[PDB]
Amino acid sequence: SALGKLQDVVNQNAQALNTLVKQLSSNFGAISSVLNDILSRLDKVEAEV
Amino acid sequence: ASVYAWNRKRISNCVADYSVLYNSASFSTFKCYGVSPTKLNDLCFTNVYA
Repeated sequence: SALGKLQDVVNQNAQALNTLVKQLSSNFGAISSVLNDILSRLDKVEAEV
Repeated sequence: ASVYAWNRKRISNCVADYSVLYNSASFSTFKCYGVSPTKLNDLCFTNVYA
């Protein structure tokens, strides 16, 4: 626990990127989280939504 | 069959060409809700039930 001030900084910098990568997998109200899955099932007018 | 006794047919291990069913003007109501009829020819299906 001597280098805890640096360990906390490293852990926070890693957890921020982890949370960003996890939120990349969110749906945000769409039909799917993957972009190619929506771009390959719906038409343009319906895919843009 | 009747509406209250509708039959469900298993469709598996075959190639389904939906372009013929889409290009046929005999159907009066052809509306999808999850996907588009144009992308049906370029996508597989896990389980098909009619």
